[PDB]
Amino acid sequence: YEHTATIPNVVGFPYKAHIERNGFSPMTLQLEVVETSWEPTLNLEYITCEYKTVVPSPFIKCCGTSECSSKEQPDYQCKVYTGVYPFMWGGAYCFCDSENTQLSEAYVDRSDVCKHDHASAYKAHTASLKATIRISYGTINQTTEAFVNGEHAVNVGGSKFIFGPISTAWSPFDNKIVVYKDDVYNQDFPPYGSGQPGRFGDIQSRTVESKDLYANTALKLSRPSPGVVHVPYTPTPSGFKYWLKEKGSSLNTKAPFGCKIKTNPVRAMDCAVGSIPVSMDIPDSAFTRVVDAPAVTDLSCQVVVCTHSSDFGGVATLSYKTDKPGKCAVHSHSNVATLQEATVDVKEDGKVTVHFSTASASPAFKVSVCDAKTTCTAACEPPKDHIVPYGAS
Amino acid sequence: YKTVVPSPFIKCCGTSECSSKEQPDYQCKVYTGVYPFMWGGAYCFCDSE
Amino acid sequence: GRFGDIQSRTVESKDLYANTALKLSRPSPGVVHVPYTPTPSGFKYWLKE
Amino acid sequence: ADQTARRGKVHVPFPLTNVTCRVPLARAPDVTYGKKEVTLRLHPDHPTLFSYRSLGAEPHPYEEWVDKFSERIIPVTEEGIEYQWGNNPPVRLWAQL
Amino acid sequence: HFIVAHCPPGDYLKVSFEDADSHVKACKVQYKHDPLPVGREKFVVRPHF
Amino acid sequence: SVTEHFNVYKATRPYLAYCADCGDGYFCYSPVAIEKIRDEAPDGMLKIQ
Amino acid sequence: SVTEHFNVYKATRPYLAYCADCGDGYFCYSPVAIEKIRDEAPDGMLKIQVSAQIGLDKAGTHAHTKIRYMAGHDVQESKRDSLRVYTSAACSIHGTMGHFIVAHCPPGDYLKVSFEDADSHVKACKVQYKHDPLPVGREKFVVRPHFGVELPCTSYQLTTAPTDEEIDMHTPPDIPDRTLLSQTAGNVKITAGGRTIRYNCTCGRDNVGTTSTDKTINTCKIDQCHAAVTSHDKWQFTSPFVPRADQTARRGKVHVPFPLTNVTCRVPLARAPDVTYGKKEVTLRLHPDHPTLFSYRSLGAEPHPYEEWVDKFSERIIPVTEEGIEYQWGNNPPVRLWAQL
Amino acid sequence: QAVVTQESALTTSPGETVTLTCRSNIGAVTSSNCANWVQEKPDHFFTGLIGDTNNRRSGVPARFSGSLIGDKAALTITGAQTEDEAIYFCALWYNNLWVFGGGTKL
Repeated sequence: YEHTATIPNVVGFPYKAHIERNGFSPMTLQLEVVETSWEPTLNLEYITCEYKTVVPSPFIKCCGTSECSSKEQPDYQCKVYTGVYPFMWGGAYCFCDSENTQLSEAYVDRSDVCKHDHASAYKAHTASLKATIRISYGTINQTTEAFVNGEHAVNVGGSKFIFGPISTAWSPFDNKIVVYKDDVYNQDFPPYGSGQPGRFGDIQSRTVESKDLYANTALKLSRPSPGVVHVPYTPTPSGFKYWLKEKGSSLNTKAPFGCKIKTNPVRAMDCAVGSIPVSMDIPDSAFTRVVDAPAVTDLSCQVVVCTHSSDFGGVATLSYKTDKPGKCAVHSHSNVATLQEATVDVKEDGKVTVHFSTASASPAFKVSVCDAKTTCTAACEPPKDHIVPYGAS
Repeated sequence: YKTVVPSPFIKCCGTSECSSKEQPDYQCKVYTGVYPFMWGGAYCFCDSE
Repeated sequence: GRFGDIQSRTVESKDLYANTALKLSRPSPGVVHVPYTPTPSGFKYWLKE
Repeated sequence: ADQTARRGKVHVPFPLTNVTCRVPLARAPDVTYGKKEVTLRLHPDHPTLFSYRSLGAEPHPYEEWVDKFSERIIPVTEEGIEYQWGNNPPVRLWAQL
Repeated sequence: HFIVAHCPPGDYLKVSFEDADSHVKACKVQYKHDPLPVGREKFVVRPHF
Repeated sequence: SVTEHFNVYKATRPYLAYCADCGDGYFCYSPVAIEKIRDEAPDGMLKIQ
Repeated sequence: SVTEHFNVYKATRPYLAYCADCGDGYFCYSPVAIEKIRDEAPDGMLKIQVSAQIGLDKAGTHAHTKIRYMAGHDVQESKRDSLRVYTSAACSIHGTMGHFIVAHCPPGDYLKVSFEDADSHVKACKVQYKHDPLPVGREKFVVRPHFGVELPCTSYQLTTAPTDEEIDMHTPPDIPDRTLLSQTAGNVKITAGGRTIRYNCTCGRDNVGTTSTDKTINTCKIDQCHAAVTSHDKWQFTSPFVPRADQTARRGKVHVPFPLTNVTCRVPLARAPDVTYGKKEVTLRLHPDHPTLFSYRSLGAEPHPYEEWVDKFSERIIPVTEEGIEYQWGNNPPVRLWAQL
Repeated sequence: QAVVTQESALTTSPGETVTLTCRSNIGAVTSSNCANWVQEKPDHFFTGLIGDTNNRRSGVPARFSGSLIGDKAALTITGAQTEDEAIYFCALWYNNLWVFGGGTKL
C-alpha cells in the first residue's frame, strides 16, 4: 500500500521505483520535482526611504524678538540666530536687525515616493518549500502543488504523497533581511528607532502605513550668512541615497548551497538544498495478479553502451522473455545508478533499451526489469568530458 | 571584416526556405514565431503565419 | 575571439574564410529587431594591442 | 520665514512605473571548462557586472565591473559552480565524463 | 513647479532660460545626480539592448 | 489631485530666488529658481523643483 | 562605377525610418539615421553613413544650404546646421559625402546625430563607437598647431571619392508603414495618400493590393484589410530594424564618399628631461608632459625594455652598460648612451 | 472631440431642399474628415442622407445628397416633405468613426 521513500532536492531527478505487493504485481511509481519556493515569511521592521527635509525658512523678525516653537518633526531643528539683520537685495524691514532674530524650525520627513522606496525589515520567521510534483504514477502523469514541509497531505488524484520532512535545514536569507523590495539584501538593519547617523535606515519609519518614526540624519542648520539671510540647513547625507549606494547585488547569486532568490513572496528560486522525501501512499491502480500483468521473464540485461559517464548513457539491453508484450518496470535494482526509463514497453523476447547513469568502475549494475534484476556491465577507464550543464550523478 | 545585414524576411506563407548563402559570415536565421507587428501590415499573412 | 578573425591567406583575396562569431539573435517583438551582435574587433584586438 | 502662515497647495508630476529598459546582455567568450578545471574567457563591453557564486557549495561570492575580457576561474568540479555574467542566465559549473 | 527629463548623470547642476529667461539664465548647483544603472553593464542601451 | 492646469497656474505670480551662482559668482534674486531635484527614474529622468 | 555624384545620390533619395532611440525612453521613425561608421583615416575621420544624403540638396545636387531628408510624408530639404554629430561633444564639423557625414570630432562614447532642418524640430539618434584614437607617435598629445611632428598616417578621403564605396539596397524596401487608410464599412472609402501603398487584405485587388487613386475596396475593410507604403524608387540601405517583407531581392548600387590614403599629420614632438649622467650612474629627470610612451630600450643588449605611456615628471633610470642604452621616448628621436669615463 | 455648430434646423417645405449644414470643426465638411449630412427620421434608426459631403446616402429617401458649403458640411434634402420630422445633421465620418451630433431639428 504505502511506499515511503526519499528523493533529491535538486530538480530533474525523476525517481522511479516499482511499488509492488507481496504477490501483487509491480507498478512503477515515480516523480520529479518542480519549482520549490522556500518562502521565508519574516517579520518586517521599518520600511522608509530616506526622505526629504521639510524645512521652515528663517523668520528674521527685525525690530522685535523671535519665538521659535516645538518641532513636531523627527528632524525637528529650530535654528535661532539673533542679531539677524538680513539686508538683502531689497532690504530687511528693520535695518538694524540687532534686535532681530533669524530663527526657523524644521522637520526631515519621509519620501512620498516610498511606495518604491521601502524594505521589509524581516526578522527570521519560518519558511517552507513550494512543490509542483511532476509525478508519473503508472501513467497518471500530472503536476501537483504543495507546501514543501513534512506536514502536508500530498493528495493527487488517488495518490497521497506527503512530501517529506525537512531534508535541508538551510535558509537562503539570514536572521536580519533588509528586503528592499526587489532584493533581500541580507543586512541587519537596526531597530525601529535603532538609528545610526546616516546609516542604512537613518530614516526611521515605524509602520509603513504609520506616520511617526525615529530619525538620525544630522539636521544641523546654521545661523545664516552676512547679508543673504540664508537657510543654513544641512541634514545628514541621505540614507535612502546611501542605502542605494550600498544597494547590493543579487544575494541569491551569492547565497551558497545552491541558492536562487525569489521576490515579493520571497521564495527559493531553485533553492538547491537537502533532499526531498516522499511518503507516497499510493491508491490501488497497479495491482496485477498471478496471471494478471504481462508475464515477463529472462532478464538478460547487458550494458550494451558503456557507462562513463554523462547523462544516463549506460546503454541497457535486457533481452527479455514474456507471455505477451507489456510495459515492464525499469525500477532500479541498482541504487547507485540512475536508469533513465521507467515503464519500458516490450515485444516479447526483445531488448529493453535504456540509459543508466552513475560512476561504476569495476562493478557493473544489477538492473531491475519488471520481474527481477540482472547484472549489466561497467567500464574501467573513465570518461572524456571537460564541462557540461548538469546531470544525474 | 564588416557585417552587412539583410532584411528579416517577412515570412508570408508562414515559413520559407532559409538559405545558407555560402559565406563565412553568411549566416541566416529564419526567426519563427515571427509576428512583426509593423505599422503597414504583415508580409506575414498570419502573425504566427 | 581575437586577432586573425577574418582569416584569409588571400589577404587581397575574395576567397577567404573567417573565424569570427557573428552571433545573430531572435527578432525583437513588434518592430524589426536585428539581433546580429558579432564578435569584437580582431582588427580592434590587433590594433588595440 | 514670512510671518503669515498662508500657503498654496498644488500637485506634483511623475508617478513611477516600471519602464522596460534595453538591458545589458552581450555575448560571452569561450568557456575553457578544463578537464579538471573551469574558466570563462570573456570579451569586453560597456562596464560589465559578472558573477561567481559558490554554486551548490560553500558560497564563494564574487562579481565584477568589466572593461576588458578576462578568463574567470570557473570552479570546476561535479559539485557545480554558480555563474551569471551581465543580464543572462547562469552557468552551473559541472565537469563531465 | 518642476521639469522632468534626462541629462548626463552627474554632479554639476544648471538650468537655463534663454528668450528673455536670461542674457543667458543659468541658475546652477553642484547637483549630484548619479547614473546608478540597472544591470551590471555600465552602458545605457538606447536603441537595442 | 491637480488634473487641470487652470487655477494652479492662475494663482502663481512667482518671484526670483537668491542665487549666489548665476554668472561668474554673482548673486541676486534670479527670476527662474532652482528649488530642488527629484529622483523619479530607473535611469534618471530627473524632475527638478 | 560610382564616379558621378548627382543621380547616384538622388536615385533612391533618403528614407527616415525606425531608429530605436529618437525620444526620451523610446525610439520612433527617426528622420535621420546613423548606419555604419567608416573610420580608418587615422586623424579620426569618422564617416557615419545614415538614412540622409550626406550633403545633398533634395532635388539631387550639392545644395550647399540644403540637407535632403525624405519621407513618404515628404522631403524635408532643410538647413545644413540642424544636423549635429553630438559625439559626446558638439559637431566635429569636417564634411559630408554621399549618404555619410565625415567628422573629425572630439572624444565621447554616446555619440548622437541631431536633425532639425525640415525633417523635424530635432531628432537625436546615438551610437556607442567611442572616438578615442590613440594616434601615431610615442607622445601623449594630439598637437596640430605646433609643428612638433608631421607623422605619417591615414588621410581619410575628402576628395570626390566616387567609386570605392558602394551604397547598396538588396531586398528592396521592406518596412511597416500603412498610413493611407481611409474610412469605410465594407467597401472601404480610401483616398490617395500616405506612401507607395498596396493593400494586404482578405478581398479586392486594391483592398488586398495596389491602391493608386481614390477607392472603395471590397472584401476587405478597415479592421483587417491593411495597406502598406513599401520602399520604392531605390535600393535603400539594408534597412536595419526593418523587414524583408519587401521580398524583391534585387540590386541597387551607388557610390560612397572618400576612401582614405596616405597623409602626414600634426604631432607632439619629443620632450626630454635632464639626464643625470654620472661616472657610474644614469638617471633622467623627465618633466611632466602629455602621457607619452617613453621607451628606454636595451641599446644592443638584452632588450628588456622600460616601456611607459607615462604622464609624470619621474626618473628614467638609465643603467648605462658597455652596450649603451637605447633611450627614445614620445616621438622624438632615440639616444645611444654609450657609457664611458 | 469636435462638434459641428448647429443651425436652428433643416427647415423644409414641399420641395424645400433643406441644405442642413453644420459649421464643421476645421473648415468645410469633407469625405476623409467625413463631414456630411443626414436626414434622420424618428423610431431610433438615424438614416444617412449625404455621406461625406460629395454624394448621397446609400439608399435613403429621394432627397439626400451631400455637400460642403460655406464653412460647413451637410446634406441637401430636395424631394423632402413633412414625413421626415427628424434631425437635419452634419457630422463626420472622419476616419476614426462616423460621428454626427443631432444637428438642427429638420
